[PDB]
Amino acid sequence: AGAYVCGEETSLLNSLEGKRGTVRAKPPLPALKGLFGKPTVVNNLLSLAAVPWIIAHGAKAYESFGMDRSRGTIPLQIGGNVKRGGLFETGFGITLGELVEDICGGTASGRPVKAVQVGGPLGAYHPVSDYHLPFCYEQFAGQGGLVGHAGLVVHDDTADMLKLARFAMEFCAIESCGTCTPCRIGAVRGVEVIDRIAAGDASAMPLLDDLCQTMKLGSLCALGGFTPYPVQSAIRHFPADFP
Amino acid sequence: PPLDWTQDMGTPKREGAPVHLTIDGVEVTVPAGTSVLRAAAEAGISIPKLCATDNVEPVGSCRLCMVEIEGMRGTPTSCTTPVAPGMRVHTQTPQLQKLRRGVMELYISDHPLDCLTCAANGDCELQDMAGAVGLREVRYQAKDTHFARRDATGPNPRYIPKDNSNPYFSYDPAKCIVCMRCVRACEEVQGTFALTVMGRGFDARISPAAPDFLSSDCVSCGACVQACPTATLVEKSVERIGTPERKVVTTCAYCGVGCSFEAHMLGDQLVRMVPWKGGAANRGHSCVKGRFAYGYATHQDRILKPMIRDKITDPWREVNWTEALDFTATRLRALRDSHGADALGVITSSRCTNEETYLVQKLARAVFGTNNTDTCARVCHSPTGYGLKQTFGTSAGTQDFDSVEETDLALVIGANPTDGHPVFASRLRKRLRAGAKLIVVDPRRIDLLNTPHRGEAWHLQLKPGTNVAVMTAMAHVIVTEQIFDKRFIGDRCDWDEWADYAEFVANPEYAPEAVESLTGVPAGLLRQAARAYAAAPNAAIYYGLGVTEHSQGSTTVIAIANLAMMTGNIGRPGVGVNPLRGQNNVQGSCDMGSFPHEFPGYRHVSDDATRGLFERTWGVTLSSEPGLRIPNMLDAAVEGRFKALYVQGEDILQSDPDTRHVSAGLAAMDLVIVHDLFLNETANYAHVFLPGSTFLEKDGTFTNAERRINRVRRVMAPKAGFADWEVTQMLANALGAGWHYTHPSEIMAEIAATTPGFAAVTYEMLDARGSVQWPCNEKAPEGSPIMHVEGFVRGKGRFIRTAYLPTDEKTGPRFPLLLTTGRILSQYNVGAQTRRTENTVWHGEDRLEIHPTDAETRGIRDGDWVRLASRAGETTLRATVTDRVSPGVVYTTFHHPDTQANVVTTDTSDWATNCPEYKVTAVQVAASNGPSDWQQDYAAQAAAARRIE
Amino acid sequence: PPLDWTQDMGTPKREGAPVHLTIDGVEVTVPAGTSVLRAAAEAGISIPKLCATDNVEPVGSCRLCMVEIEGMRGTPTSCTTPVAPGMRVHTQTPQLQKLRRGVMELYISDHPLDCLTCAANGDCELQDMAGAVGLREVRYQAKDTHFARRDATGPNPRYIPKDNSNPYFSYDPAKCIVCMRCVRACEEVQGTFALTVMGRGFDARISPAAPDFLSSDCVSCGACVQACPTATLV
Amino acid sequence: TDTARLRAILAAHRGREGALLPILHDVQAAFGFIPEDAYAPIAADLGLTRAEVAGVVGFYHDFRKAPAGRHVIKLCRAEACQAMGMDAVQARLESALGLRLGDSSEAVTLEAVYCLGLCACAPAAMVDDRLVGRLDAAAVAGIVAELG
Ligand SMILES: Nc1nc2c(c(=O)[nH]1)N[C@H]1C(S)=C(S)[C@@H](COP(=O)(O)OP(=O)(O)OC[C@H]3O[C@@H](n4cnc5c(=O)[nH]c(N)nc54)[C@H](O)[C@@H]3O)O[C@H]1N2
Ligand SMILES: Nc1nc2c(c(=O)[nH]1)N[C@H]1C(S)=C(S)[C@@H](COP(=O)(O)OP(=O)(O)OC[C@H]3O[C@@H](n4cnc5c(=O)[nH]c(N)nc54)[C@H](O)[C@@H]3O)O[C@H]1N2
Ligand SMILES: NC(=O)C1=CN([C@@H]2O[C@H](COP(=O)(O)OP(=O)(O)OC[C@H]3O[C@@H](n4cnc5c(N)ncnc54)[C@H](O)[C@@H]3O)[C@@H](O)[C@H]2O)C=CC1
Ligand SMILES: Cc1cc2nc3c(=O)[nH]c(=O)nc-3n(C[C@H](O)[C@H](O)[C@H](O)COP(=O)(O)O)c2cc1C
Ligand code: SF4
Ligand code: SF4
Ligand code: SF4
Ligand code: SF4
Ligand code: SF4
Ligand code: SF4
Ligand code: SF4
Ligand code: SF4
Ligand code: FES
Ligand code: FES
Ligand code: FES
Ligand SMILES: [Mo+6]
Ligand SMILES: [S]
Repeated sequence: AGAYVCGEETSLLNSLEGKRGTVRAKPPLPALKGLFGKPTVVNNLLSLAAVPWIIAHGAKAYESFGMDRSRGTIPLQIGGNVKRGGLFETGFGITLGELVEDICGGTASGRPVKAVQVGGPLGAYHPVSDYHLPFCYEQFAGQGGLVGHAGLVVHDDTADMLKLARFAMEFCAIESCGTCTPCRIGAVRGVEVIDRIAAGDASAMPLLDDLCQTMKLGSLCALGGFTPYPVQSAIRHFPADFP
Repeated sequence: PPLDWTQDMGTPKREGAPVHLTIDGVEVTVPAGTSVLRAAAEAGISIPKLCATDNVEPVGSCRLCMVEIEGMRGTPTSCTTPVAPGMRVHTQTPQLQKLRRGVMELYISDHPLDCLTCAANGDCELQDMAGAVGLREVRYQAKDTHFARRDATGPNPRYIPKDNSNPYFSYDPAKCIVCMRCVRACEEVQGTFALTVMGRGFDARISPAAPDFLSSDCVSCGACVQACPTATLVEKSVERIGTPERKVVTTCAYCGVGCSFEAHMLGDQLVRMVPWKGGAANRGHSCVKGRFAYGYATHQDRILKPMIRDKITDPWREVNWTEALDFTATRLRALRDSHGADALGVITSSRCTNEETYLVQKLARAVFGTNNTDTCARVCHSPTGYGLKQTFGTSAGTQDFDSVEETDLALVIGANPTDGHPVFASRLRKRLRAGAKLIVVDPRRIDLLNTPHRGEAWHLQLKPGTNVAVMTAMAHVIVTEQIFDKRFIGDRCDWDEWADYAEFVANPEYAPEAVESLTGVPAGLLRQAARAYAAAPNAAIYYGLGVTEHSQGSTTVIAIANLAMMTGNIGRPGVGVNPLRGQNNVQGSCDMGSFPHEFPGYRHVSDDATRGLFERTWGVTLSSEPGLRIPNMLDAAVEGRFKALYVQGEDILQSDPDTRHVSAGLAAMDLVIVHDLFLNETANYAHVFLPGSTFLEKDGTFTNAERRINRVRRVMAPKAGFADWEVTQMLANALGAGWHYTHPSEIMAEIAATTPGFAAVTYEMLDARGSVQWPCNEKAPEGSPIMHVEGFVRGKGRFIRTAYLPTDEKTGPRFPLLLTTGRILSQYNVGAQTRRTENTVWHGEDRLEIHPTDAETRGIRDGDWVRLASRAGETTLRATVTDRVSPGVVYTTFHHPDTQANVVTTDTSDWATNCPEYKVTAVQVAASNGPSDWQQDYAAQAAAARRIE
Repeated sequence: PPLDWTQDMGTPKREGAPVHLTIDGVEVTVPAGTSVLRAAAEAGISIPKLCATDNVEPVGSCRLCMVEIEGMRGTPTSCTTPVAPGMRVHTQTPQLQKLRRGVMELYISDHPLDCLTCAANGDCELQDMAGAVGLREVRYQAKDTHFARRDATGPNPRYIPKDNSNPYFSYDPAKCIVCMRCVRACEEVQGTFALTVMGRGFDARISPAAPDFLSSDCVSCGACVQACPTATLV
Repeated sequence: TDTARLRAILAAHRGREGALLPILHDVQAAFGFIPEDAYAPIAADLGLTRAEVAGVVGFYHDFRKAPAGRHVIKLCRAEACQAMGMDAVQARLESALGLRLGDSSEAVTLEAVYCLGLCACAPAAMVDDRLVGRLDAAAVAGIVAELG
């Protein structure tokens, strides 16, 4: 019914139950007590699309593709300002350098790329300098970022990182169960803080950092725990746009 | 004593294996599921919490109970983090400090700085957790707020104005943090989902789906209030008056549940009353009446000085104590010498303590020299004390209210716990929502049936009166089939009698297929219900006035106990045969005599061994013959040979049947004293008047339905100068007895000395233990939470052959419809205590729940005036069309005197205890304008009699 | 054990003959010079007080411990009113409520609403006597204040900046009510008159005759601090 | 007649597990919004309380509290569609109709959806149940042409 947060397992199965998509705390897992108090196996589509292929063609074959930890093929979705968008299914270990400059050409506008946002809006803004960064959960999680559904958009030089960093919190604000404080308020406050920064205040950036930190450490779900990554990334990678 | 009582731990208590852990370097051992927060509480190390309360289950909203745990990543919550063995947790690091400060920063960025002129100053769980964590600066130049009336460019859309529609509490959302304790409480604790969270995110505001609380499904009970930390939801008496300082534990003067309270006091002015988290009866919950309605004690209409008339037509005369008592005792002795001691009598009040009760029955036996005493229980749950006595051995309950937590099925005959006993219905719904099942046998759809998240439910919507037939048929089903427990019968009951009972019941005449005609209930449904009851492991019966107040009440109760013994649902937590006692200290009253055939201890009066004990203890000669009962009193006084009466705390006019008759019998009485607070309907025929005292001014005890003895304390001071036991001894000494009591502790001592069960009772025990079940001798010193746990009292249960006798109040042409009288949540029985409050909102006029199809042909519409042309009288009343009741059934309420409802009610009564037939009366509802011929005269009398000089 | 230990009574203990009286309808027996406030404390009936402490002798500055006494005219103070035999005193009437509310109104009309981010939250004897009496509204649209940095037309002359010269406590006069417990303590208890009251009236501000506390004759000992209710000295 | 439809809808979702969402979907599809006149019967059938229903209705965005215009225009405001020039499109469209973002009317209703799966065909929209992509400042003319 139009609620991002319902992507979380708890909220999802809360929404199935006829209730409102408020995230549950996790003393019990859905596997133990999920839908209607019963044990339930919750999964992504891609994880259930590989099951038949796995069991049929043999697990060992599926175990062949991929890196040491990440095994099997992954689809890379490529959208936004990009010449050849769409989908690219392949084994891990490929760099976004190749995927964005070689495979998918460049940009629709012909301009260069200033940013590439892996993951959704819960994901960082990797610049060109990170073209030496192959795709895998581990290296991307360690290199200040994320790869979830392998999302991949693109922005050219005609983009304003401020606007995007703002849209991030604006999202976390408009999309929010409203259960825990650091996404209710933190977001709609960060959206004011960023405006203040746009003005030029200097009592904002550290404020912003502290906010981001408490949102990371305190928030209940990811939507208010990963939201800071876009911001901090746009700020530390693209300082020439944040006065 | 426990910590749960004084301290608000974080999360509820869990049962399980012991588990050792180290909270902040301190060893703790607690059950498994138990949280970190509760453990840390138990260990003395306090953690910052706003959204976590014991009443409810925890939710990670505030995020302020974050802690660092070895073996975990990040800063998880303690509210949600269950302990595990060998777990080592840290409670206060620099990191956590920073985060908590940040969170409070965010909170307060959207909060007004109206502390220091807010109601909840000194009692806000936000303020004290904002000083705890160490907040010193807020850096967010906020623009989007909820409290600000005026934003930039104009008004704030987010601003929601206050809501003072409710007369007892107020909702100011400007100060709402969205902890949602309010919701959680109305949905987990009470059980009526009246509150929700409208919106997604910052726009999330608490709200009842209505313009105002009043219009909503919210009744009251200030659970929502008791839990709100931040003065958003606040009691008005705290807005007007200041925030309190001290607390004093008492009990409610209502409902017989014994909901214990702690009265908050600022000097001597009662600011509010809030539950205690004690008493097995209420674990921190309440209703509207107890929580809020305590303003009758401060009404202008209360009477504070004695008054004497010397003739009912003549006006009153405000008078001191001495000459009043002189007059009284003079007339009394005169009458005692003229017509005999048997020409006197009393009427005890359940509303009063058990001490005063004991004193009154003494006054009636020791002094007057008779056995003519009585109480309200003749009309509420007398048949009970006969049936359960003939079967088990006790005229009392079987279990606590904590037992229901363990049941797997609830069979409810003749009760409406949502209105009668709210706090019990809550605990019932808590169990219903947790899977348990329900059978309801009323003819009137009760709100217990329409509880939310209900499990399975069967409803036997029968015809009133036919309550034994149904039980007999249940038993027929169980015996025809073979579902009963044979082990139980052989062990705890007799077999010779079981055979006879089975052979009796097994008859096909008592089968569901035949009774369906006269009963109105279907057959299959009944069979199903019976199978379900008989099948369940632990089932429990909770019955009330639908069984008792009939021409066959004792019979029905007996049938019920038979079922309970047959199936095996006795002598265990989770099962039993629980009658829902009504008034406070009905049980105490009946236990301390207050019956004309017994002494304190349900010991008959003809027992010489007991009469001797008491003659010795009181130093006076007593009578061996049993006294009269109220109906007997009135018939006598009509006929003569009854001239005196000392009515303590009861309205014999509005709260008794055949009002005409009772009036005519009360008039033909040379003296009828009154000992109430206000000028009741009874005082319209009185010669004397004595002020009483409220439960706030008293000191003593109250013995509730689960036999618990709650203690009552003194917070105020008697406005009339003397409580009721004081007055009683005044009167007695004035007559010539010569008692000397300075404190009711002495009286309780006397009682412990005389009657068994109370031998171990002492005020210090009540103070320490918190409460006691009255069977507390050297055996069972702690108390007896459950009766019949090891074999029955008489030794062996008894099976009795019940049959359905067609009632005499059958219906005909001129009296085609039936009638039923009942209750409401807001108002108490006659509302002397309650009409003098702000509860005339939910119910300010009595109304008639008629059926549509039974109205169309009459021409009735909602809001129209009708007349109840019955046999024993006539009355006018406002109507209300509803499919709640079945066709050919009508429901009224007697809470208001402006309407005279018991005048309709007939003299017919039970065979054993003579409890009247309230729940059945052949009537004729028709349309009318002129109010009545009786009501007019009544008002005339009341006006010409309630005038003072 | 004694009550003096856990509870801050109003006035010091006096020696003398026993004296019986009735505080709010409760019998009390106490030495002669003993006040009404201390007696009422001993009896459990609490009376609203801000400027009265046991460490020192009482002074009628707050005027919030007013009570109605039979045989007296008006609403005299309990801090200053010594008991006498057969005295019957009333502690909470409508009149007194009104007056106390008014006094707190006046106080708070010159106080910042920095509760909830002040140091002495949960431990301010002003906050808890403002909730006790039942304050719910302030009607004075104040212009002359001490806390306001920025008045109209410019800076506030009355505003005195904080003084953190001392490494152990701090003086923020913005929150000063002039109860003068600080003074009374440094002069009665300790005995080094380092503190005084500079000014006459609204302009009266606590001060040591020096730019800062450190430069003063104030050594330390936080008597001044132990007695300040309102986080001014903290 | 509304009661009949509602009853039909409720009968159609009888015995289901957690059937509040579907029922509401259908109720909306029928009328165009969830009228407060229909918070109660739902609860009565499902054994809920008016409050729970209203809360559910309030939480989710796809349940209209008030009806829309004859036409409806959802316009992505997400990352990708933003990248390939959604702002300009938005501007042109809201100048054409004269209706800003979120502001409705009896004629039309412009609102945001925050994705449609058309992340490559970046500038995307949903006009009256018809998806559109590659919305440059020209196709908007055709968008408005079929839409008065
Ligand atoms: N707020 C509030 N609380 C109260 C009270 C109050 O007035 N207001 N009253 C107090 C007292 S003194 C009382 S007695 C207690 C107990 O009071 P309850 O035990 O709750 O008795 P009632 O509510 O009158 O009705 C019980 C149910 O049985 C129905 N009934 C009628 N005829 C029959 C019949 O033939 N067979 C069956 N199976 N059912 C029938 C009645 O219509 C009703 O639905 O509550 C106490 N608590
Ligand atoms: N039509 C119909 N009639 C019924 C019933 C019904 O359901 N329908 N129910 C029957 C049953 S269940 C019962 S319990 C009766 C109850 O009906 P009542 O006997 O009327 O009991 P209460 O309403 O408590 O009022 C009794 C009086 O005592 C006074 N009182 C209260 N507290 C004190 C105190 O502390 N000290 C003193 N000295 N006085 C006090 C109250 O102010 C009040 O005037 O009604 C019976 N009559
Ligand atoms: N403070 C913050 O910033 C927080 C962020 N997050 C992050 O969000 C990301 C993904 O979100 P979620 O899917 O909500 O959590 P998750 O990734 O921890 O769980 C993964 C899936 O497996 C299941 N699962 C987890 N532990 C299991 C066990 N022991 N046995 C069986 N099944 C188990 C869960 O039900 C879930 O469906 C995670 O990386 C998590 O770290 C989540 C919580 C708070
Ligand atoms: C805000 C948010 C949105 C999410 N959206 C999705 C989603 O669209 N699809 C998905 O499979 N998991 C989503 N998740 C992750 C779920 O919590 C869960 O991990 C996933 O549904 C399980 O599938 P897997 O076992 O294949 O990972 C989301 C989590 C969060 C916090
Ligand atoms: S971070 Fe936001 S969306 Fe996630 S649980 Fe907290 S309030 Fe809900
Ligand atoms: S609710 Fe508590 S924190 Fe908020 S203004 Fe009132 S007292 Fe202060
Ligand atoms: S007072 Fe009781 S019924 Fe009313 S909203 Fe609060 S918890 Fe619910
Ligand atoms: S009304 Fe009170 S209890 Fe309910 S969310 Fe607001 S602050 Fe919490
Ligand atoms: S439930 Fe009964 S005992 Fe408890 S507060 Fe209400 S009326 Fe009093
Ligand atoms: S001194 Fe006391 S009243 Fe003044 S701001 Fe601080 S806590 Fe509040
Ligand atoms: S701390 Fe300094 S100013 Fe305060 S009482 Fe002690 S010596 Fe005096
Ligand atoms: S500094 Fe403190 S003790 Fe001294 S007058 Fe001011 S508030 Fe009172
Ligand atoms: S503190 Fe445990 S979540 Fe609120
Ligand atoms: S209260 Fe006694 S004068 Fe301050
Ligand atoms: S981002 Fe608008 S199409 Fe997915
Ligand atoms: Mo009763
Ligand atoms: S009763």
